[PDB]
Amino acid sequence: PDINQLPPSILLKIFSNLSLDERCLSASLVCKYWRDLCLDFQFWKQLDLSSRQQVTDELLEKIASRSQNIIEINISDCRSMSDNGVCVLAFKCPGLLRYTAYRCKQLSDTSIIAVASHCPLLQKVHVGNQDKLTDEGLKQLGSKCRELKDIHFGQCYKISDEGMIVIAKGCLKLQRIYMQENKLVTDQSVKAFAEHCPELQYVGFMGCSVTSKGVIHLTKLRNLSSLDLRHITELDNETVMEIVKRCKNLSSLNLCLNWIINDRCVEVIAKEGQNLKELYLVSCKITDYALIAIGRYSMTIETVDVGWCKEITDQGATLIAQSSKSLRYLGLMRCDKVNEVTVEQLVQQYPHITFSTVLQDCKRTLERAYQMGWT
Amino acid sequence: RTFSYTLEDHTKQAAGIMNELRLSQQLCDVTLQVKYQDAPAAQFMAHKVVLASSSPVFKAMFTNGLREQGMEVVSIEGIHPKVMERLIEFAYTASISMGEKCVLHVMNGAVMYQIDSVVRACADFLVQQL
Amino acid sequence: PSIKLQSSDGEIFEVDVEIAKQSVTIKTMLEDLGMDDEGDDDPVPLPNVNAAILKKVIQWCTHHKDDPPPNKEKRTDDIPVWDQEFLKVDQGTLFELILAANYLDIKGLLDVTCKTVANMIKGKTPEEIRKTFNIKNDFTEEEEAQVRKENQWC
Repeated sequence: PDINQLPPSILLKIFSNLSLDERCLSASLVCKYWRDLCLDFQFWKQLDLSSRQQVTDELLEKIASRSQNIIEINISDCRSMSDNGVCVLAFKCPGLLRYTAYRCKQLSDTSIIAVASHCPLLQKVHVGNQDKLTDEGLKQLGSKCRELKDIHFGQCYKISDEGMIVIAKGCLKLQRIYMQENKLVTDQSVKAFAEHCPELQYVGFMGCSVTSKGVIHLTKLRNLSSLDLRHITELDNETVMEIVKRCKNLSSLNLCLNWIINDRCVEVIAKEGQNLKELYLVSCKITDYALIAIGRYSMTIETVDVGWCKEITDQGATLIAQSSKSLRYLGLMRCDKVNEVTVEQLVQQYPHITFSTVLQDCKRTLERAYQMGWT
Repeated sequence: RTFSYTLEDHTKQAAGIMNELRLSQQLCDVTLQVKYQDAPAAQFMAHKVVLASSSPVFKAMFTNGLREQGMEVVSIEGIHPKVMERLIEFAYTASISMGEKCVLHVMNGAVMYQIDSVVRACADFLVQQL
Repeated sequence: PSIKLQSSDGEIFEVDVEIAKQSVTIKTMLEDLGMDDEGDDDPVPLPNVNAAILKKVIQWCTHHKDDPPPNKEKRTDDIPVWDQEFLKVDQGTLFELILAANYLDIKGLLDVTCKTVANMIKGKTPEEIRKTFNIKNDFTEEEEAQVRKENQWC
């Protein structure tokens, strides 16, 4: 057996599957042949510069001037470099497909302007947090990167509806969109997104200033697979009923922190949800009737979570463990009216179901820790 | 002066060993980057289970539907890192302590994360400061 | 549909044409060679793959005959279970499978085997990698210091 007998193309392809740490701190120190192979810039392509103890700035411009053969750039964390490095990297990499840079709260909108201006083939853009992200820097991406597919703007409080509607007008291929705690973004953005981009599959407006009037417009998206509506302003039961009725491709529905979803709504969703696979109802003011309906009527739900639901009892879990054939994960987190000995009996006499309470998850973590025990 | 509040429940054994595990910096899957005005981007590491067992908002934020990569980074704003640290200490040890001038910030954080026990405690403390 | 291939050591394997179409090289030489009427189903010679490796590749392509191919996506640790169970072989067989997947142009098998080798590399110091792969350390203590000097930013 000899690895070096393989052609250099195969070895480069193998090294491409190694992280930057594992390649620079181990692979480059095996022998001079692997050193010369990993030193090559040709087959770098996707580069992950996440965190990196924030150790780069001028090196960003160095590697930008080095190679143009970059399709995905990950700049998560690492607050060291400024907008100039991002600008020159966008100048040097037009063939960029995926852009990722979470929690870079020092990057302004000049970076995203240069990005939109110097790489239109973008498909995935994840810019979580990062304050000073105005809509005027966002309409650049909305009008220039029409080939966009995935977009993430998590906790970017400096975004209103203008940039969102501009993004919705263009980028007809947008299959994913996620926004969290983004105020100033209301029903208008949701409506303009739902009626302009039928390619939408993943959508989420957690904590945004969205009401049922904007949520009901998602029925025009028969390709919706996952919907995230956690801690959202006043979502009546009828709206999500119509959502589950029309969007037949709905797989994951997230309704956490909605104090008005009742058990009749869960029953309607379980009945008319022929493709529903994951349902999250944390803090939803329901009762055991919701779980009983999920068990008796839905033959497709695998993951159901009723965490912090006050009125859930032992029977509500026992009946759904008996009557649900597709159930494999039960979210019984902080249901204080549930006895723990009952949950122990359930986990002992019900296989393929991972009952998740406080003590059960703590016990799983404690076993994973006792594998390397201490005291 | 200084106020404090201690609670005893069913997790008297699990919470302590989970706190020791947290102090060991071992098994962790949640990273909180707290930022507040001009305070540094404080970085805490913790388990999803302990944070979800004491606050429904943390549980809702941890049910994102896909946790393949294990470690998740959750940036938190509007709260001072010391307040968040005291909240995590209560979540892990069922006991919290604060200065007589930091009761309001602790109560704000607890109301933001719906921790009823320390909310009532801080309410009683703010009433007793009159 | 039926195609009869011959290995480099002299064994003949008759398989489905749609299964052999997973190999871009095989299907390309088939379209160029036997597009018109077949000459009594002449054997197709593969001089760079022996018998056992060809049999393993045929098994892998038979299990993976319904996979839908959509080229440049993110890297993960998917590697389906059956692929792992099939790749539970020695190093020689794995390297020969790599050589065949590069020769027969089987992108799925190439990806899975390269990911297996990269997982074998992952989480190991150079001293451990050299022992697990039989590679002599041609680095002097000077160059071994210079290389890690130039990569201090990790």
